[PDB]
Amino acid sequence: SKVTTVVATPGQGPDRPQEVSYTDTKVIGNGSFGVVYQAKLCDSGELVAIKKVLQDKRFKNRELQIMRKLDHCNIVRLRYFFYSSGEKKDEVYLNLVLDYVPETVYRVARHYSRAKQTLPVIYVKLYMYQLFRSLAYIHSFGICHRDIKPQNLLLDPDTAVLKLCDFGSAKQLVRGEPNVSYICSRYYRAPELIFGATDYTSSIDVWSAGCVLAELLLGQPIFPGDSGVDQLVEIIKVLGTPTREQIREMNPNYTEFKFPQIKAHPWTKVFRPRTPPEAIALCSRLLEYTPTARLTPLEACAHSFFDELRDPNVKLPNGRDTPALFNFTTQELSSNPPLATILIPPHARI
Amino acid sequence: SKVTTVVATPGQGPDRPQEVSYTDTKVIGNGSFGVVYQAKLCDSGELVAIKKVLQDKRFKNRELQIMRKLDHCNIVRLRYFFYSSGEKKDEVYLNLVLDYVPETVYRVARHYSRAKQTLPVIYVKLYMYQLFRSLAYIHSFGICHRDIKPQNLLLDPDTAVLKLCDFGSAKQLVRGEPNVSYICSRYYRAPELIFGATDYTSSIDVWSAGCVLAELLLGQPIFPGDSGVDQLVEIIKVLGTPTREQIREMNPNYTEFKFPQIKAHPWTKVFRPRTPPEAIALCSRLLEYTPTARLTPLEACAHSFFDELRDPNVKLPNGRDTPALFNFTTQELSSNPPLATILIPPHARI
Ligand SMILES: CN1CCN(S(=O)(=O)c2ccc(-c3cnc(N)c(C(=O)Nc4cccnc4)n3)cc2)CC1
Ligand SMILES: CN1CCN(S(=O)(=O)c2ccc(-c3cnc(N)c(C(=O)Nc4cccnc4)n3)cc2)CC1
Repeated sequence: SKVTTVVATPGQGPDRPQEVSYTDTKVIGNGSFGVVYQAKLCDSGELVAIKKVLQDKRFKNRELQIMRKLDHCNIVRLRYFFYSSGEKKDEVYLNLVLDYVPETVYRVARHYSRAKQTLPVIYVKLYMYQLFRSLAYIHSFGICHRDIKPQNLLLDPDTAVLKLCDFGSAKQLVRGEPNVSYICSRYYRAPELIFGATDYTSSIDVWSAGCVLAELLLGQPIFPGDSGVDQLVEIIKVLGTPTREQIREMNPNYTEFKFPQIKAHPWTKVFRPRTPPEAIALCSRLLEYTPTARLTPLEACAHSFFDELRDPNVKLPNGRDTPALFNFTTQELSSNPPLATILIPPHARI
Repeated sequence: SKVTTVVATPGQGPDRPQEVSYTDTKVIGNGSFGVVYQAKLCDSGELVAIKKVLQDKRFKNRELQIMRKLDHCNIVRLRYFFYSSGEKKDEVYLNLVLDYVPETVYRVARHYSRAKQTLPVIYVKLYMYQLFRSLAYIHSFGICHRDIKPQNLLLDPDTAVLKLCDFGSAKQLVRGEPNVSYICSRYYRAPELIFGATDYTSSIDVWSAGCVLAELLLGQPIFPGDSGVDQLVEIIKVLGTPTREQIREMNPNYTEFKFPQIKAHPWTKVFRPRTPPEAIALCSRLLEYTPTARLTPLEACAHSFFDELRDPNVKLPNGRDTPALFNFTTQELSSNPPLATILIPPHARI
């Protein structure tokens, strides 16, 4: 087809530009950010995604700087980057050449919902564990994704590999530095975000990941609503009314404003009867009002819900082996090095 | 048919309870709030809506107190109210017996977009004018609806009467008193709300009203997005980048956080070519970054876009007369009494 040849800089490593030739340029996404294309590397025959955003003349691209720092099996890799012409004349465009992962947790969960089915629990375990590994990794650099939602979780249906994507909202969170509260998509926003907190931490991603878990288990979003108000009612219905101190922890200025008094609903009454107790236990520990009381991504990987993945004889339903699960680095283990005793099972050590 | 007899207090006037009998109970809606039923009054045959919410007696219902004050032709009337049960031998429900209006702006606008059509501008004029009258009225009492959206705008398809509903988020806004920023539904939220302002005014309803106008004209929401971030990009694309003073006016603490540089897009380039210049002019004056620069509901009623409604020969497409449009009260006119010279046309009710 129509072959495009560009001189791109590799994402990581030495700044040694390379001629990158690609064909079959189709559009796979549009949004506020710009456009995401799919293309085939002429060379390898390999599929890649090209995220084309507009170059802000004032400052360096925040997403590019973040992408460049990262190398994880559960995060979409920045292969190359280059500058181009774009849609608007006399305007500069940044092109991020990324890994292409064919499906999204959103499309997959939606097939199941439409077919009146739930995603088999083994997939919920595989997908969730991989999400927490990606979060453990980025969090270790002080980076918060800030937009964890099923649409941002890519899947390879054959390998059962999950890859986090969209670093457009990602930011390095520094204690004492304030941050915008209007980030994060509806249904997945932590209560602190709803209350307009600007002092929130990376625990917002853990809340969001818990909302993904509960949705994969329920077959629909756990906390829906078209306003913060409706979302808060759904949270209160499940978690009970937040205490004076719980509210103080999220946003302090919001301690006076009153909410309806609903009793702490049992999580066992939330999900269907054949739901594993460990799935429920995980939810309750991820979906906490107090941001400091939520599990960390690395502590969630070590949870009993993921024990099946740590079994030596664990196999995918298609007969294939499970993907990489125990190749933890010192960087990803940094928040709690002693967790490796659980994380890396005896079989992975041999 | 089950006949239910209750002892209910009339919405307005003397607190003199009476026996109200109704039949043909049917659920018309479910939400965070509770349930909305449709029923028929035995003695009149009149269809009514019953909004049933759980009431904790450790406070008086805010919506009920607001409803009881209100009496406007473009607002759903509280006919009666009463207490009953539904779920538990302690659980007490407040029941609000309201006017039943058969359709919604949401459902009407959706027929047209599925049909690849726009709502004829006469209906846009009739529906919008009536919405602004309802807003002029409530605002005169210091009450802000706080949830203006097509689903909360009811229509009678035969009379072309619009009635505002859902006072569940409504609040009397007192200057200096802070308010929650998590009110108002996605697409319709004023930028100040997105920025987490707690010092916002009734001008949030005017922003929301403008979003409804632009949607009725476009055939789709003007500022979509699943996050505040995406919504803000859509606003910036249309209104241009907000100046530091414009940002200061909305929420002051967010003056430091930077946005992409988009040039002020012409409002004429936003809508289809056969859009009336007065419709676009109205939008530009409703959809202002500066809350104090937005038209007031009463000033919007007097805009050139609504002139056709003030014509003595205007008639509905079905051959019927236009509904009540000029029965303004001193209460309704209080924000600007001289506006009545435009508002009440020469031919109006003698
Ligand atoms: C060709 N088809 C298009 C329809 N889909 S989809 O909507 O399920 C889908 C959409 C995007 C991707 C994808 C693949 N690789 C990527 N690397 C990215 C990506 O980085 N996306 C992204 C999106 C928003 C902001 N930033 C980045 N997306 C995969 C499937 C199936 C495939
Ligand atoms: C059988 N159909 C049900 C589907 N619709 S609808 O969705 O278009 C519709 C929904 C609600 C009403 C309605 C009528 N009168 C009311 N008075 C209320 C009302 O007060 N609603 C409300 C909603 C949320 C919170 N508080 C109040 N709603 C009318 C049509 C048409 C008729």
